[PDB]
Amino acid sequence: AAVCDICGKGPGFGKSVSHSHRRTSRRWNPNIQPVRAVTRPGGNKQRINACTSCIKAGKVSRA
Amino acid sequence: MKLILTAEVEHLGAAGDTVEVKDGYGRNYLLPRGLAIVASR
RNA sequence: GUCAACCGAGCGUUGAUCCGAGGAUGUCCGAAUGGGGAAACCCGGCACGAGUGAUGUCGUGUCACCAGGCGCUGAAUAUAUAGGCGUCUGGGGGGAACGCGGGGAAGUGAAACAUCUCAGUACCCGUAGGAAGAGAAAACAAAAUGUGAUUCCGUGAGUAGUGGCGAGCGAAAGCGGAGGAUGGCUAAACCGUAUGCAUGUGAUACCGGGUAGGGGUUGUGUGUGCGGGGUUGUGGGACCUAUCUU
RNA sequence: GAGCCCGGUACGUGAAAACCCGACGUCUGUCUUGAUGGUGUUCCCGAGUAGCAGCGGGCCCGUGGAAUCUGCUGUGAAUCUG
RNA sequence: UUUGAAGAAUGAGCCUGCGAGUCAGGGACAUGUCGCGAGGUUAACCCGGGUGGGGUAGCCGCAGCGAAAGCGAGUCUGAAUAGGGCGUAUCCACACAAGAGUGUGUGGUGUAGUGGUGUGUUCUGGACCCGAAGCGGAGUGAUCUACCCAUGGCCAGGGUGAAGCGCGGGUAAGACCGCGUGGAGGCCCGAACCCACUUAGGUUGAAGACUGAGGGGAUGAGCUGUGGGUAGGGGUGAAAGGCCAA
RNA sequence: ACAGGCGUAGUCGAUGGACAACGGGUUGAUAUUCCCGUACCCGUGUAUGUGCGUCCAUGAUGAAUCAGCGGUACUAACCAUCCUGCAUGGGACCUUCGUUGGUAGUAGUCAAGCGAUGG
RNA sequence: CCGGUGCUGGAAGGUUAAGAGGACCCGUUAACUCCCUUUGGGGGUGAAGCGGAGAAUUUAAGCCCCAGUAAACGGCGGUGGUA
RNA sequence: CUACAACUUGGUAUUGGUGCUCGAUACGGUUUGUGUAGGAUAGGUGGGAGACUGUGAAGCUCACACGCCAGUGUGGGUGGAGUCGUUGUUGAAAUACCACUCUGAUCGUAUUGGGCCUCUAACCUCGGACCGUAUAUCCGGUUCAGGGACAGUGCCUGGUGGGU
RNA sequence: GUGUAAGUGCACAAGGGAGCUUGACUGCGAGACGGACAUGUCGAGCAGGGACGAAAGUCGGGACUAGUGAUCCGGCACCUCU
Repeated sequence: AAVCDICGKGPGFGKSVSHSHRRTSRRWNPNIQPVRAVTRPGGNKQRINACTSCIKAGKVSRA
Repeated sequence: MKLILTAEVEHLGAAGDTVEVKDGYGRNYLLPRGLAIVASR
């Protein structure tokens, strides 16, 4: 959900600021997607968690 | 993404045609079945 | 040994008791790890020994899990992989303070209180090392023909600032010191080589030229590895191309 | 209530063994198939990165005209007249 | 503590011990004292077995006015020598002006700060000492009690007499009616058992919730044993703000 | 995010299931435990005797060949319906399936006894 | 009793976020144009680029809006005369 | 009062294909241009004295459009040797040719969004069957059957919100 | 009667009428009143440039005393500031 199985990208932590400037803790999660990758041209498909940046970088081989 | 065609694909072009495609199309249809490969050299 | 004596037995000049270093033994529990368990107590497998007329019994080794190498096999299923089997090397837990990276209060102050403060504190999580972290300019500086990695100490300074411009918070440049290693190695362009995957005018093609062969140092690509070569700011380096040559 | 009584003190001395610091060696790596200062051009100089946008963190700086640094999400360059 | 308490406002059984304005910081202000004096002084650090020596970076005085550029014994405002504001240590003498309060000049006189340390206040620190109800973080508890889950146990004795079935009457057949059998039920009376309605006692109790007389339920939505589960803004609750180790 | 939450295979967990002993005596203190008398339950070894089986043999059996004939129906055909052709239904050819004379209860499998981690 | 507040159903309109959009304007300056003086500053215009603020336009639910609903929460009257 | 949980709206990423259906501008463009001086609904500036023609012009009949039905255009048919000019009008010429276009309905090339019907390959399935597996209602894989670019999830955003 | 409460004033008018006008100014301000402080109040006179008046002169809003809101933060205009 929050950790990429490829690059180790993890959630950041910050504050949520209201108009009255009340600061409350919140999280910034990565865009983690479940992708069936093809590690080898043999064709084995395994369900892995990859961020959308990893998909963009072609790092997850969804063949 | 930029790529050329390996086989005949309808509404796209002939073999070797350099066509511009959306990343979803190239990643999920063309490349996995070998109807195209990326453009390097 | 002592409380802590009272005996009873004995050792010591052939060197005791005693002090230092190195070894041996080291029940059971405990990360606890053969399996189980209410910690310190229950029940085993295998191998080799002991014992018995034989079963019973005893002794010594070894038998957790996970991670990473190596080797064998390769499901559905075809390529194969997941998995399985064997074998090696690690890990696990503890510890007062100090370190680094994350998460993160409230009492309190603001004479109320929400922004703010308390405070990145208390506490928690993950990790070390004898220290850690940082570190070799994509830096400062201000026209000085200036400094020259990082860290720490004193000033600058409770200043410039910042703030329901409230309560409060609060630098850096510069300068003086500690210590000095103004330290090293890479990636790329190019060469050579090896290999995986594609093919191949499959010949006039790739060695540095001149001569003569030959149809592959592959012929062409591309990927990867390995070895060279290249570590730079006035830019540097490959590619060239002269000159000089320990 | 001790310098001259005792343990000591100033001052000297002492290690079989183990360990720790040095030093000199075997040992290992490495340069010598080498070096210099010169001339005009193509190629290379770290990419999902820098930059930009949205939402945050932290800097004297409480979002402010807000630079430098940084997290997540989108978009996304150039190799030195960069 | 009070306007006021000998006390009928507060506190103190007694003795002996113990128990409340302290420390840090080149902090801030004032005032003693010492050194130096238009200067005073070092910080970090370095070297001395010390309390000693060095160390000029800084800091405070030495010129002010103005938002600032800036000017400077002046400066700001202003069109203004035209007045005011701030500044030129202070005093003295001499003039010239004015009697709207005194001023403007010329000579003399010459200006005092700073660093230790004592004391009194003060800032930031728990800040003279003692004293809450409560608020946060991390843990510990369902051996009491609330509910649930699994598996066992217990409920003397006596009554009442449902459905069903049978026989007989009755009918075309039934409905129905008697007599039997039967043994139902959050049924009845009542011990064990579980409760807790009244009263008396107890009330520095035998007992931090009991005792004696009576009282309710007592085959069920019963009681009880053993083992287990739910955890704090959470649980559980036939619901009382009940219970979650007096 | 981490810390951790669940949970499969397993493995624990009685308050339950299975499982063979009774009466008498004795000590200052234990007794279905010791002793006496009489039992029952698991194992182990030795000896003896019946009486099965492998080797031996006998039974029990049954599988497969060729070849002899009828119905599916490679496909061409006939009948009939439907719209030259058409699809359907039906008889049969080839292969194939099915019956039976030789074969091959001979090679084959089984017949002591244990028996599941499975039903 | 559906007026109020809920709830259910429906959008024909009004309003409305982010995101898309980037007119217009502003800063900077290549270039010019005026000076005004002499040992180069002082005025205007100003392309492109890079920036800064950014408008018209488009856009959902919600709300407003239209109905229903009371074993929904709720509500269920006064004054004068007359045999 | 101020926040937040939870729920919900849209955008965007994950996220793709083909077709229909709408809207903007670009390009080859048709097209629309009624003072009056008049052969007369002059768009001006142009190169602007001769052009179209037979890749069949004047004169007529049809279709459509608008229609200020003034009449113009295109398309076809008919006919077969013309309209035209500084023609004289005028800021402004010819509607004789050529070189972008301005007030406007259109087309074919682009781009760009909006909506719709679909498709499968992303993604999803607590649907089936196999395998890991001796034991497995775990999990993973393979495969079939379905959904399907929706959903879920990340980032941004508006609502409801004593639930805290 | 004096715009408006009440009071102190005003017939010398401050009450009624007419003509011109913008002093409902700019730079200031000796001296004072009142006051915890912050506020508040009066003010002659000087300069500039004006109004009215022949002139002397008067005019820094209104017979007087109410008609008001500190600081912070932000907006607008101008400046030979940065």
